[PDB]
Amino acid sequence: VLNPMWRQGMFVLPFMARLGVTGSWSGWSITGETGIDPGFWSFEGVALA
Amino acid sequence: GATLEEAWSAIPEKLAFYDYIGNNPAKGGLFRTGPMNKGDGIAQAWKGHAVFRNKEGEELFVRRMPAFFESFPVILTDKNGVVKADIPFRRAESKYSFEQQGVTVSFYGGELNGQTFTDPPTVKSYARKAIFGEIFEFDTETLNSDGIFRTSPRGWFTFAHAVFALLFFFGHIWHGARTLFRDVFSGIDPELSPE
Amino acid sequence: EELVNVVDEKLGTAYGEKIDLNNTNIAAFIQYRGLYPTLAKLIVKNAPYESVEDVLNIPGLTERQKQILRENLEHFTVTEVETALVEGGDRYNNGLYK
Amino acid sequence: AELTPEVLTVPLNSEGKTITLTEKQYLEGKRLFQYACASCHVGGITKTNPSLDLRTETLALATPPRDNIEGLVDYMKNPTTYDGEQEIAEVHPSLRSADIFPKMRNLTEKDLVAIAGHILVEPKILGDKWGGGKVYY
Amino acid sequence: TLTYDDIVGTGLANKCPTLDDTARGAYPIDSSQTYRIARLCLQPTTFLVKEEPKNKRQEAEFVPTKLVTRETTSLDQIQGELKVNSDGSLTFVEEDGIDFQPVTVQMAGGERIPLLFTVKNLVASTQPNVTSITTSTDFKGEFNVPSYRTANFLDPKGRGLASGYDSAIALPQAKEEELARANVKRFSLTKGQISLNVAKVDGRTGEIAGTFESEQLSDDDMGAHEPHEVKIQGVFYASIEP
Ligand SMILES: CCCCCCCCCCCCCCCCCC(=O)OC[C@H](CO[C@@H]1O[C@H](CO[C@H]2O[C@H](CO)[C@H](O)[C@H](O)[C@H]2O)[C@H](O)[C@H](O)[C@H]1O)OC(=O)CCCCCCCCCCCCCCCCC
Ligand code: CLA
Ligand code: CLA
Ligand code: HEM
Repeated sequence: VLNPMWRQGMFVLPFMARLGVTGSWSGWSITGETGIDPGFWSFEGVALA
Repeated sequence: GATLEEAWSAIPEKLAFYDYIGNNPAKGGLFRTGPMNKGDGIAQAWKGHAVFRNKEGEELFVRRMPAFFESFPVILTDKNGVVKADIPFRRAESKYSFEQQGVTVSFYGGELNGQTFTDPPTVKSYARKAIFGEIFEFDTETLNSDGIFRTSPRGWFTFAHAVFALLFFFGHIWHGARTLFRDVFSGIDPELSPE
Repeated sequence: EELVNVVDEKLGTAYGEKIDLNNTNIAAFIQYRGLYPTLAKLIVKNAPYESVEDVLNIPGLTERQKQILRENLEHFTVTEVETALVEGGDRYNNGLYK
Repeated sequence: AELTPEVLTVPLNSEGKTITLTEKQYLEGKRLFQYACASCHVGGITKTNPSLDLRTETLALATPPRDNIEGLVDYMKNPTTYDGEQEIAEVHPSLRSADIFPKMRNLTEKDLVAIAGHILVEPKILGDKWGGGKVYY
Repeated sequence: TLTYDDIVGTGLANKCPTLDDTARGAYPIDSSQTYRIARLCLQPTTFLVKEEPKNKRQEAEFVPTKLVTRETTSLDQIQGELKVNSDGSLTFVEEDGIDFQPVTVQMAGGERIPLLFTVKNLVASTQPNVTSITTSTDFKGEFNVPSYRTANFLDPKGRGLASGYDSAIALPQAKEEELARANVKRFSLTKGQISLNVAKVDGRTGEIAGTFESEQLSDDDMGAHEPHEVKIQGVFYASIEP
């Protein structure tokens, strides 16, 4: 709501969204979802990638 | 012929200060990075000598903290080494707690002077800070101290011409040996067997 | 707006001088002629007493027991039950061993 | 010389009489105390139930008095809580109950008196080290 | 019919007794019969932590959390007289039993929120004019929730409540005040409030099962942080006898 990435000085994570990676293996998303956690291909992945 | 008050208010600033473990060079730390000030803070003034009274009226003493300990339990001993007050750890089997023995503190000299504090909390506190010698008032905000001690120049300087001198004798032993054996220095001398 | 330790403070009530019927560990009961063993199990069990005497009117107390309590009444005291002191059935085993 | 006669002399009856003692009996005391088992009871505490110790005072406040070279004897013969209310014979070594604790069989009034005198005597020398554990060690 | 050596390992002893679909047959309560409960069991499944809402004032949330400590969660062996007071409603007063299982669920973020799932000092009652326990019946009542930790307990660095180092310690000439939060360890006491609806009942057995929902608080941590709210869900068995 008041602390979306762009304020926090996010530069690279903004893209992981464009393409589709909305969440982190930690049960949260950028939309603000719950219970639904992405497959390996979640932020961590994109990076561990 | 003087008020115990006129008495301590008699003692000189600088001198009480010397009686503050916080200047005793030892207390520092090898990596405790700076000037004694980002430690206890900037000494602003002497509060006053803190004599701890029993509930019975007896005078007590805070058994000081010997240079070796960073940690330490405050104990108030009767003027004769006996134990009349402490700050419990078990606290469930406490026999000498400040509260159950009604400990209390009065102040002579300093800025606190002629004042006395009774509430079990502050009385305790004042004691734990007395284990350091003469209580004081430190402005810590300005330099933003940490609350831990540092060592005095004297302290560093010693540790300096310490590791330094303890090494140099190695140079001594090394060059002395490379001074005298500048002969063998190159090789052992292809020739062998005699001896 | 000055929060403060509870045990430390209640050590400042009469709890620190005598034996607290409603809080004190069941261990401080041996320090008197024949109280520990059973009487304590009943002293400690049995609701918390508003008055130091309501001890004497405890269901089933023995004609002798009754006596004892009376006799020892000297050393018993009370203060609000202390949540922090009684919870955890600590009163039976405070964690304090020799 | 240090383990003197009267320092080896202790209270017999709740009435005052003193039995003094020997270097012989004292010894059996040690030999015994340990064989009679210090396994929970080692030093001067009580591992099965740390709340009760063997210090002189504690035995006095017991019921019936248990500081008498006598007292402890009744006990060892027949045991009782610190209430003196119910016999604890089945859970504590006792001649009343030998079939449970074997070590307690070969025990005699001679052997007892000894292990007894050992208890009332040890404090006199060791000071507090008797009741306390770990802490004083 | 199952032995410990038969059930150990299944992680079953943490899930408690079912009642097969021959239920809905109400239990004949007397009003002339004393009645008591035998091992009332609350097995849970859904732990929701009310999300510390951000400063904005629009409907605070109840997020779902992941269980951590495997199976150390359920609670049972709870017993207590089942009162049959006027207007024919039943009140169950728990006297003792295993009921304080400490669980720690992992919040939405990475938070580790620990609460003390418990239904202690419980007094649950149901609807009035009930002579029979059935899918209709239900139970609502209060709790008593101490705190994750006992009275003793030393947080690293030695501090504690009924013991413990008592202060900043590691920092000797540090600024006394502002650490109050840490030093003096206050000890909490708060109300729970469950709700029990039956779903499977046996008429003779006295057995009855159903879903439950407890709403309690979490870890006070002596003083550390303001606790987080928690709702708890799962099925519960609870045999009734006279
Ligand atoms: C690396 C290479 C190694 C090469 C090895 C070669 C081996 C050869 C070994 C030969 C020398 C070793 C034997 C020397 C023994 C000297 C005895 C001594 O110690 O003499 C004893 C006295 C000490 O006096 C002390 O004094 C103290 C306080 O007194 C003083 O202060 C008091 C107040 O507190 C009072 O005011 C009092 O009146 C006043 O006298 C206490 O009383 C102490 O108990 C007491 O010991 O020292 C003195 O006078 C003498 C002056 C000290 C000279 C020290 C020279 C170097 C060694 C010391 C370094 C220590 C610091 C090291 C820092 C880290 C690295 C170096
Ligand atoms: C690829 C382009 C790019 C973009 C658009 C950004 C954008 C951002 N980065 Mg960033 N970053 C990048 C590459 C980029 N980064 C790279 C390659 C690294 C690894 C070295 C980093 C490491 C990094 C860190 C650690 C952090 C950021 C942060 C940020 C954010 C804060 C803005 C800031 O720090 O700039 C600062 C702006 C300036 C310093 C302007 C002047 C600086 C230089 C360009 C002036 C002189 C340039 C040149 C040397 C002149 C000499 C020329 C010669 C001819 C003499 C912002 C969204 C911060 C953040 O938001 O969270 C972490 C932050 O903490 N970045
Ligand atoms: C750590 C031990 C040690 C060792 C292995 C050496 C070894 C060496 N030193 Mg040397 N040195 C030492 C300590 C040592 N030194 C100290 C502490 C000093 C004071 C500065 C010196 C000063 C010195 C000089 C000026 C020179 C050497 C030199 C040398 C080399 C030649 C041998 C020599 O000079 O005589 C060795 C000397 C001794 C063994 C001293 C004897 C011990 C004394 C005289 C005995 C009396 C002490 C007394 C009885 C004790 C009572 C205690 C009392 C205070 C309570 C050799 C490699 C020479 C060199 O290398 O140049 C090429 C040289 O010129 N040294
Ligand atoms: C063999 C030498 C022993 C002697 C002389 C001895 C003596 C005593 C005495 C005098 C007491 C009562 C203390 C008092 O109230 O003043 C006591 C209590 C007790 N002893 Fe021993 N004991 C011995 C061995 C043991 C052993 C081997 C055990 C291990 C089970 C044991 C377990 C206990 C327990 C559990 C109590 C507390 C009784 C209660 O309150 O329930 N003792 N003992």
